[PDB]
Amino acid sequence: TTYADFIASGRTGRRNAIHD
Amino acid sequence: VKEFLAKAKEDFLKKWENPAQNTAHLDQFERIKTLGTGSFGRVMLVKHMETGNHYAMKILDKQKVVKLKQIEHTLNEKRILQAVNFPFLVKLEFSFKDNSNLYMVMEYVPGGEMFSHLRRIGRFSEPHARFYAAQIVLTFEYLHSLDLIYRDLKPENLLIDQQGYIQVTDFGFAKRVKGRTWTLCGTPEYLAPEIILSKGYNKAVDWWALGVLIYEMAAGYPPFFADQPIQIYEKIVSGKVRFPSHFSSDLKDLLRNLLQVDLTKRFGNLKNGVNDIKNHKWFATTDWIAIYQRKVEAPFIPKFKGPGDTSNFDDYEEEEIRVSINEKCGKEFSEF
Ligand SMILES: N[C@H](COc1cncc(-c2ccc3cnccc3c2)c1)CC1C=Nc2ccccc21
Repeated sequence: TTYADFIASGRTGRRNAIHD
Repeated sequence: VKEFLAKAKEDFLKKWENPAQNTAHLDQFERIKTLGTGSFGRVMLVKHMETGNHYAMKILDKQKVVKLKQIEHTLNEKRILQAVNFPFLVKLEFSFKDNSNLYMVMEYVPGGEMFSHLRRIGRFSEPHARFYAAQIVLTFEYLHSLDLIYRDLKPENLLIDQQGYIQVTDFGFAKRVKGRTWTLCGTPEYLAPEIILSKGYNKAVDWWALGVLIYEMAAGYPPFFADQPIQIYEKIVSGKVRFPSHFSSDLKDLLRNLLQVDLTKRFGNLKNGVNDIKNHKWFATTDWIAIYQRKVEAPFIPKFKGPGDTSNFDDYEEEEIRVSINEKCGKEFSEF
């Protein structure tokens, strides 16, 4: 399930902003 | 609405043109604990000794701000923050600087981040998400009305106050601009196609962000995710989105129009502006006026264990606050 794929991904924690 | 905005514009303008400066001092605050950290700064719960109040003090390291070339962005944040005023924006109470750092003291929101509550709960029902999304809708109408683009909408930047309402934080990328801008800024999952393609963009990227937020709140995961940014950018531009089976037909309709790669059709960027959003089926039950006044029942109340309680925030390693004997970046931050 997508839920499973998400939870198993490395992007479930606080996501940092980008710019450079 | 036009009435309220008109006067809101007049107040912002006076402050914008004459920003307040050095309204406090570091030694008037008691350092309690770190509530969060960023590339060039940190935010701590503080206690104002003269008033006995708690605040969230954002400490920025001038040298790091310069190394990361965020000088103008940091000036944008404080100048804008000291001038705006809306019920869903956290208030900047005081601002000052010393030899080593810049400081922005905001009102403390004990409730914690939507991120934390969202991840723990999984996903919010549709009325729950509609209640928060509505608040973002009025906040963006407000900001854009003032020619401000926010550029960093995400659960990590949304707090839940004592009344269950949202409080937006982090104006590090906010900017007053009429016309196009090109700064590549934001968070991978929330970036609009225009940004990733480097094509000059406007307020419409905020509306696309809203589309990402609503989807994440209602689904439990973002519409575009992968373990590395480039993969996430590949999905965003493809103009291809998938919706959970439980998403209502109206919810999927509102998102199709929000997550529109063609910013000529994207809701919010049309001739009818924000109204194309406020008048969408999914918001028929929404009393926009009621939400602004906060007389609408909140679906969740993060009751706290007293003032100065940081129970709803995660722990972070404490960093000692040192201030060099010499001024580090005077010229660069003179207007702060
Ligand atoms: N984007 C994250 C949170 O960003 C904030 C930025 N500024 C103010 C608050 C902010 C504002 C008001 C608050 C009221 N109560 C509790 C917490 C609060 C946090 C939060 C991380 C991040 C990115 N850059 C940063 C720089 C410094 C600290 C953290 C980050």
